[PDB]
Amino acid sequence: PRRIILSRLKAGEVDLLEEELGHLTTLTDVVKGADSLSAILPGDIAEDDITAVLCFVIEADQITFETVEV
Amino acid sequence: ADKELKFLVVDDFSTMRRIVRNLLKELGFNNVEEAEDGVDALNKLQAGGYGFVISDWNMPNMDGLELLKTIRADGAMSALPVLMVTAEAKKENIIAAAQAGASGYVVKPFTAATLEEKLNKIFEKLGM
Ligand SMILES: [Mn+2]
Repeated sequence: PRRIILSRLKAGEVDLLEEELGHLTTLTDVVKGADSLSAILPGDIAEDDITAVLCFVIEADQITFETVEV
Repeated sequence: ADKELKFLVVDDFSTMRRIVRNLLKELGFNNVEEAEDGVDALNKLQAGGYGFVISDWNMPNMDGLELLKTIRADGAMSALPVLMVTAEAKKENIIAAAQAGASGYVVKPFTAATLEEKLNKIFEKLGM
């Protein structure tokens, strides 16, 4: 599985990106920091696509993916 | 945001273009020109002077996605903000629009507020 970590988000920018992610795939382990967001994503949309759409708001440097074992 | 930014609102449904023209006027943008499809839009853009393009998705002759691609591939126009208007918030559309180089997307019908949010963010990412 994969995990997405968004950093340096503005106020409310976290919620916005959650719903944004809710259109491409389904998030599991949703953590909402005051300026961060992290969630687990299944093997759906390729990382580039997620990044392409998220860049409608944030910069690529704010997105990071990470693996996770079962 | 220069309130004299020359917008080009592309849509094959006149009424949708009228609505958009109003929403913009409400937000203070009065320089709005219309086009009925990608081909019309491209012909009008040739004259230059525009600074933003709001474009609908499906249109005869040349659809929004193609208009985006063509704009992105053209020298003088490549750096022109294009806001894609889709009718459904389906991922395939949303992803294709991002891959193509759209400055954003908004699902219709949308309010003046929604429009204004989308516009503010696009202006933000370009410091304009
Ligand atoms: Mn249409």
